[PDB]
Amino acid sequence: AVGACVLCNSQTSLRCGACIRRPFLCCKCCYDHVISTSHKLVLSVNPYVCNAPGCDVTDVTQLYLGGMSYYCKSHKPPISFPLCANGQVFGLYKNTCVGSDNVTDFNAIATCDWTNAGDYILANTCTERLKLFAAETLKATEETFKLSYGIATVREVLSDRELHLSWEVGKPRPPLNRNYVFTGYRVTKNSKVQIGEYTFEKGDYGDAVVYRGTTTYKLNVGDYFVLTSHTVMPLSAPTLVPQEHYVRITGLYPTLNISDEFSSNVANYQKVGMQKYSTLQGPPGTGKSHFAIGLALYYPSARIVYTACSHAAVDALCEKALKYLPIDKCSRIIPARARVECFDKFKVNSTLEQYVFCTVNALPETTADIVVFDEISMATNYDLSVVNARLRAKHYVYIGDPAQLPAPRTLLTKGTLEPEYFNSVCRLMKTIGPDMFLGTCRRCPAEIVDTVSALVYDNKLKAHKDKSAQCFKMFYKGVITHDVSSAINRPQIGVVREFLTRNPAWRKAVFISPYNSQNAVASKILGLPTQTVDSSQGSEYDYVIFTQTTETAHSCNVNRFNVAITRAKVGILCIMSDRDLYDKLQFTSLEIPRRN
Amino acid sequence: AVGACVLCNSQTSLRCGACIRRPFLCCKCCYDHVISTSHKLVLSVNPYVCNAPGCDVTDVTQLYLGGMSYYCKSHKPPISFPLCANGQVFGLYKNTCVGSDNVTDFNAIATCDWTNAGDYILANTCTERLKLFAAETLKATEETFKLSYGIATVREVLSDRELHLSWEVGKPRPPLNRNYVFTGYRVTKNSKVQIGEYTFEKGDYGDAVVYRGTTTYKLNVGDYFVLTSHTVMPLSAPTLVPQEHYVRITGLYPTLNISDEFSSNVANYQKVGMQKYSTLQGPPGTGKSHFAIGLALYYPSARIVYTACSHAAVDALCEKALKYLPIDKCSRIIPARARVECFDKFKVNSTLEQYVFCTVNALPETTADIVVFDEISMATNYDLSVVNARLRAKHYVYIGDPAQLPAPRTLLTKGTLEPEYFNSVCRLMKTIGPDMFLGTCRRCPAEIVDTVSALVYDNKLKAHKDKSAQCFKMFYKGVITHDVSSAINRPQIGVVREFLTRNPAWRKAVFISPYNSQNAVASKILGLPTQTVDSSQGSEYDYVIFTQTTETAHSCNVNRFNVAITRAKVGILCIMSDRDLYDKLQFTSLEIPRRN
Amino acid sequence: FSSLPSYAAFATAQEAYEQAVANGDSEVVLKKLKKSLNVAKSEFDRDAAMQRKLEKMADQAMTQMYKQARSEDKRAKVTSAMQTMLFTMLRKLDNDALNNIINNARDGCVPLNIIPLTTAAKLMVVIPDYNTYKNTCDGTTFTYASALWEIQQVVDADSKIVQLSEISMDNSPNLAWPLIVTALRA
RNA sequence: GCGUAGCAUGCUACGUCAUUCUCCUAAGAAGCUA
RNA sequence: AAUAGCUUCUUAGGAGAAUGACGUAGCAUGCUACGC
Ligand SMILES: Nc1ncnc2c1ncn2[C@@H]1O[C@H](COP(=O)(O)OP(=O)(O)O)[C@@H](O)[C@H]1O
Ligand SMILES: Nc1ncnc2c1ncn2[C@@H]1O[C@H](COP(=O)(O)OP(=O)(O)O)[C@@H](O)[C@H]1O
Ligand SMILES: [Mg+2]
Ligand SMILES: [Mg+2]
Ligand SMILES: [Zn+2]
Ligand SMILES: [Zn+2]
Ligand SMILES: [Zn+2]
Ligand SMILES: [Zn+2]
Ligand SMILES: [Zn+2]
Ligand SMILES: [Zn+2]
Repeated sequence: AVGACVLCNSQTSLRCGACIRRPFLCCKCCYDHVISTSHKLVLSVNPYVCNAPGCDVTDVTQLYLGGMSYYCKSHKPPISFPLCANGQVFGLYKNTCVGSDNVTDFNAIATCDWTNAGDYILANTCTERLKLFAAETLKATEETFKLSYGIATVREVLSDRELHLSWEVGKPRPPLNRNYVFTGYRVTKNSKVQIGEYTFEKGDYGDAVVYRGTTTYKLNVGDYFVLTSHTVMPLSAPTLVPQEHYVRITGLYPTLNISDEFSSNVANYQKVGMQKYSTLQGPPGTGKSHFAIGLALYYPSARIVYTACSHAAVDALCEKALKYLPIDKCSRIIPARARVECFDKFKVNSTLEQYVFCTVNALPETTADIVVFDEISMATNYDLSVVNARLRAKHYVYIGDPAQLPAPRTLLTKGTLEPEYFNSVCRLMKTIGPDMFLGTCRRCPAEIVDTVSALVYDNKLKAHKDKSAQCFKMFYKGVITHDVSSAINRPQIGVVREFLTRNPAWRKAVFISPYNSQNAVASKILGLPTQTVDSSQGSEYDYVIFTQTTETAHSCNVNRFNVAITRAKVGILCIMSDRDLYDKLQFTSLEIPRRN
Repeated sequence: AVGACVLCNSQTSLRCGACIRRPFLCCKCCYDHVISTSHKLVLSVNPYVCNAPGCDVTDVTQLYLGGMSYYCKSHKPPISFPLCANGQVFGLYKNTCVGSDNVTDFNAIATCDWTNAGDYILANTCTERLKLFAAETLKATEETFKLSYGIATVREVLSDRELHLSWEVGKPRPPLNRNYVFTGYRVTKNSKVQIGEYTFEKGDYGDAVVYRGTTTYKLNVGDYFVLTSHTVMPLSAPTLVPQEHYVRITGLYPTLNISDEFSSNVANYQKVGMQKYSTLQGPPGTGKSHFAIGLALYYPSARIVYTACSHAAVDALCEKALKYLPIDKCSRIIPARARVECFDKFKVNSTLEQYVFCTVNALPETTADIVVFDEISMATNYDLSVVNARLRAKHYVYIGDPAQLPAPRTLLTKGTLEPEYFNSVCRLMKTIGPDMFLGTCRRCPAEIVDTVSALVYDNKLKAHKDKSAQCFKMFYKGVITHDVSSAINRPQIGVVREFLTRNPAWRKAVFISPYNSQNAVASKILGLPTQTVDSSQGSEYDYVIFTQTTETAHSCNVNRFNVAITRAKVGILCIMSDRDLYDKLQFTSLEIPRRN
Repeated sequence: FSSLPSYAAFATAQEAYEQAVANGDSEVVLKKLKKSLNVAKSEFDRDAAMQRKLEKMADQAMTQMYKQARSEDKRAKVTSAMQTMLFTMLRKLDNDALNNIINNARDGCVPLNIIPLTTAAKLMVVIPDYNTYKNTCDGTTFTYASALWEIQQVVDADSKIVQLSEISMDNSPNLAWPLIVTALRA
C-alpha cells in the first residue's frame, strides 16, 4: 500500500484521514501537515489509533509504537518508541523521503472551504500535481455539499404525471431542473425499497408538477424521493502538455490548393503543424470552428477528434461538420443521457470513425493524430485533466475566448473570477498572448457588434449585414414570481402578449433570458422553444427575443449581454429594467402600444 | 449441506431428524425446540449419536464432544465438553447465530397432528416460511396416511366399465372416490408389472362399481390395485408474490375492437394491465372462461397459461376455449398418466402456442405473460408455491368463488373448516373481497339466484328464466334408518313413492343426496340416476330432486346447499326439516300429505 | 480460567496470607498459607491445562466441520455439472439415422468409428496446401465416404472468411494456410 | 526404646516452566533426472 | 500445463527423549523440642 508524496514524490506509506481525499504524504510532509492543522488522523498500512480496547487517543502525537501494536500512553507496552519525533513521523521509507516547503499552500488547500476566490485564484497558479489535487478535492467538496439539502416526499395522488411534492420543512430545497434525479424509496415497514429514478418539472401552477420516472411504477402515498449519490475518481495525467517546437512537419501531410474558400487561415494552418500545441482566441461571433473545419480539410487523412464542454456547442459543431465534410463522420456524444437531446446520426461505441466528435463525460481512451477542445472559457482544471488524460494525439489546438461566460461554481458566492482565471488554458490565453488571433464578427447584425465594440472591448471589430428592425423596450420589471430562486417575470412576458400576433414575419425567433425559470416560463405559455445563455454561446439565429429580470447582480454582467446579443443574425429586442444600459445600446427603441 | 435457519435465516448446519421434514435450525433455535418437546434427536453435517459401540443413547443433552467424535456420558474421554451449553448446541457459525424466540408456533407445528380444525386455522394464519413448512409437513402426513392403506383384489372383472373388486382383508376400505387413482398390478410370477392407473365410481348398485382406465390393456381377476403416491418435493418459491399496481399497460398490447360482446369484460381487462396480479369471483353460471378467452383474444400478442386441479376441471376449461381461439393452440398436460382420457389435440413437448391449458400439479417449465387460475376454492397452500416456482409471468389472476366446497381432507374430524381459512388466496378473497366481481350468471334460473343470493352472497348476482315449478316440500325427517354409518333417509324417500306419476314432464330428473349411501339405497329402488355434487361442479342438468338427510350440521351447510341448488335449469325441490333455511328462500311451501 | 472456582480461593488466599505476614504472627501461619497457596496453584495448573487442551480440541473440530461442508458443496456442484453436460450432449445427436443403423445391426453392437462416419451431418476438412486442395475437395461440391456434400464456408487459419474465388494457384501465398473448410451432408 | 513436631539431606512418584535433541505428520515455495 | 524419483528451504502440529529449575505427595537418614 505505497505511493508517491504529493509534494515530494518519494515513496510513502501514509495518508491524512481528516483531509478529504487522503493523499499520500512523505514523512516530513505529513509531520508538517499534522503539526499546525487540526487534522490529526494519519493512516499507515494500518490505522494509528491506539489498539487498546476502549482507548480512543486519536491524535497521532500521543501514541507509541509498541511491539507489533501501537498504543496510547496509558496503555503503552513496556518498551516502545514515540511516533512523532524530531520533526518526523515514523513511516515506511522514513529515511529516504526528501520533503519540501510547499507546506503553507497545501495547508490552505486542505483546510479551506473554497467559499472565497482564494482557492480558485490559487489553484490556477500552483504546482501541477498540487493543481490536480486541488481540482479533485474541490469536486469532492461540492459533491459532499450536494448531500446537505433535503429529501422530497409525495403529498397527494392525482394522476400518472401530475403530483404534489412536499419538501422536508427546514432544509435547502433543490432547483427543479432536469439535472436533478432521485431514487424513490417506499417504506412499508418491512421493505423500505427503491422504486426507480425520477426527475421533476414545475408546471404552470403549484404545487402540481409534471415528472418522469425511469419506470412506470404506480406512485402511492408511502413513496418519497431521495437524491442520488455521485463520487470522484482520482486523475494522474497532466493538464497542459509541455510545449514543443520543431523545424518540419511530421505525422500530418499538406494539401495543394483544395477549398480555396478557406484561404486566409493556411498561414496559421502550417504553424499548428509545426508546433506541439497552440490556441486561437476568437472574439464573439468570429470565424471560429470555420478555422477548425478548414484545417480539417487542409489535412484530410489526418485523424481528428473534436471535443467541448457544452452539449449544445458540440451538437452545433457536429452539425456544421455534417454541412461540409464527407460523412464519413461520427458524433459519439451520448447514448442514454443528455436530458436535452442531441445527435441521432451514427455510432456511440465503435472506435473506427476518422473524425470523432465527443463530450468530456463520454470520452473514450483512444489515440488520434490531432484533437481539438473547444470553448475553454467554461471548462475547469479538472475537465482539462480528463481531456488530456483519456486521449493522446500528436498536436493539440484549443479555440476559445476568455470573454465568454464561465462555469457556474455554485459555492462561489463572494467575489469574482477574472477571465484569465477560469482555468489554466484561459490563463495562457491571458498570458503574453493568445499566440494566434483572428478577429471579425459578421454573423451578427453589424450594428450590435458596433455596440459590442463600444462595450468592454476596445472598438476593433467590423462586420457586414447591419439592418434591421432592432430595439429595446425598457418595460418595468414586474413581480418576479420566483418559485425557484431563478426569476419569473410573467408581467414582462405580459408585454409579449402584444408581440404574439403583431409580428407577421417574426415567428421563428429564439428566446433568451437571464435566469433558468424565466426561460421555463417562456416554456410555459409558449410561442416558440427557448434556450438559456449556457445553451447559447455557439449558435446564431435570425431573430432573438429577450426579456430580462430585475437588476440583480447575476443579470447585470456585461459579458452575459455579449454572449446573448452575439447570437443574432438580423433581429433582436431587449426588455430590461435598464437604468443605464439603454444609453449604452444604440438602436431605435419604442414603447408598448407603439408597434406600427 | 449448509442451509438457512427456518427462523433466523443465519447460515447453519443443524437439522432435527426427529422432525419428518428436517428443516435447518440456528443454534439457539434448535436449542429451544430440543429442550421443550419430544424431539430428542439432532443431526449436524454428521449425526450426533454416541460413537461408542453399544452406546445407543440419542439425545445430545447427554452427549459430550471428546477427541474427534461425541460420546455418551459413560464412554466419554477425559477432556470432553457437553454439546449443549449457553443455549447453543454445537454447530457451524455459533458466533453469528442470531436466532429468535418465535419457538412457540413453530413448536405448535412440530407437535400438531392435522386432525383438528384449529391446527389448520393456525397453519393458514402463520408466518410465510412457517406457512410453507406447515404445507410440506401436512402433505407428508397425508401421503403416509394414504400409504398407510393397502391393497384391493379383483373378485370379478365384469366389463371395461363395470367391476367387482373386493378390498383388502381387515382394512378400512378407501371409499368410492375420484381423487384416489389406483395403480394396478398383475404378477406373472416373476416380475409383477404395473398395469396402469384407474378410477372408480359408485355405480348403479352394489357391489359392482363403475370405473375408467388410462389404458385399454384390460384388467383380470388375478390383478390387485393400490392407489398411487410419490415423495414430497421441497419448495422455495413464496405462496403469493407481493402486490404491484401500475399506471399503464406494462407491455400489454391489446386488440383493436374485435368481439365487442366482451365489452363488459374489457373494463376489467384494463385492470389486468393496471395490476400485477389480482382475483375475480365468478359464481357458477357466470362469464368465466368467457371472460378468460375474451381476455386471451383482447391481448392476442402475449403468452398465456390456464390452470386448474383435476382433469375434469381442465377439460371444462379448455372447452369453450377451443371455440374463440384460432387453433393454433396447446393444452399439453400429461404424457403417460391421466386415468381418464385427457387432451387429444396436439403435441407432448414443444411449448408451441402462446395459450396453454394445464393443471398446477403437471405444469412443465414454461414462461408466459399471465397465468389464469380458476377452481381456487379448492386449491391449498402447496399448489400456490408450486405455481410461483414454475411460472414467472407478468400477470396473474385467481378466478373463482369461495361459495363452493373444500377438498376431502379426510384428517379433519373435530370441527369444520371455513372458507376464510381454506388457504391464503381465499383468505384474501374473504377479508378484502375478490377486488373484482363479475356479474352476472346466465344459465341458472333467476328464481335460484336472487333467492339464493340472500344466503352467503350479498344479493349481487342475477340470472333469468325464473319459471317454472320450483317449490320446497319440507318433510318432517324420520328416524335415522342408517344401514351403513351414514343415514338412509327412506322416510324422506317416503315422499317420492306417490311422485313417480304426478311429475308428468319430470322423468329424466336427477336424484341427488349428500350421503353416498343416500345415493346407493336410492339406486336400489331407483327411477333416475344419482350424482352428488362431488362429481358435479362441471355437470349441468335441467330438473333435480335434491333429498336432504338427518338434521345434523352436515345436511344444512349453506355452501353445499348453494352448490346443490345452482346446478339446474328449470326445476328443484327441497325436502328437509328446515326450521330457518326456507325463510331465506321464497317459494310456495308445500306439505307432504297434500299434493298442492 | 478466571471463572474457575480455584481462582477466587487462590487470590484471597494469597491476599490474606500477605495480610497475616503484615501482622507478623508465628510462622505456623506461614506454613499454613504456603500449603493453601500450594494446593490452590496445583488445581490452578490443572484447570489451566484443561482449558488449554479444550481450545485446540474445539478449534480442530470446527476446522474439520468447515472442511466437511466444503467437500460436500463441491461434490454436489460437480455432479450437477456432469449431469447437465451429459443431457445437453445427448439431446443433440441425430436420433433418426442412428436408430436406423443400430436397429439394422444384428446385435446392437457397431464399432464406434462408423457411428460418425455414417450419421454425422457436417464435415470439417483441413487442408495444408493448394495441391491437396486441388485433389480432395475442389469446386463447390465433392464426394467422400460414399455420400455427396457441398461447401458452405471456407475459414482460413486466422478465423476469417475466404471467398471460393480467392483460392487460386497464383493466389496461394496470401492465404495463411491451413484452410479449415466445413461442409454439409446432402 | 517409641511417637508428635521442626529442620537439614539423599531417593521415588506426580504435577508446572524453560532449553536442547530426535522422529513423524501436515502444508507451502524452488531445483534436478528420466 | 502428465507419471515417477531424489534433494535444499520455511511454517505449523504431534510424539518421544535429554537437561535444568519450581511446587505436592510418599520413602530413607540425621539433629533437636516435647510426651511416656
Ligand atoms: N472567411 C469567411 N467568409 C465568410 N464567412 C465566414 C468566414 N469565416 C467565418 N465566417 C462566418 O462567421 C459565421 C459564424 O460565426 P460564429 O461561428 O457565429 O462566431 P463565433 O464562433 O466566434 O461565436 C459563419 O457564417 C461563418 O462562415
Ligand atoms: N353477457 C352474456 N350474455 C349471455 N350469456 C352470458 C353472458 N356472460 C356469460 N354468459 C353465459 O354464462 C354461461 C356459462 O356460465 P358458467 O361459465 O357456466 O359459470 P361459471 O363460469 O361461473 O362457473 C354461458 O352460456 C355464458 O355465455
Ligand atoms: Mg466555434
Ligand atoms: Mg371459467
Ligand atoms: Zn513531501
Ligand atoms: Zn490533514
Ligand atoms: Zn491506549
Ligand atoms: Zn434461528
Ligand atoms: Zn424438531
Ligand atoms: Zn457412550
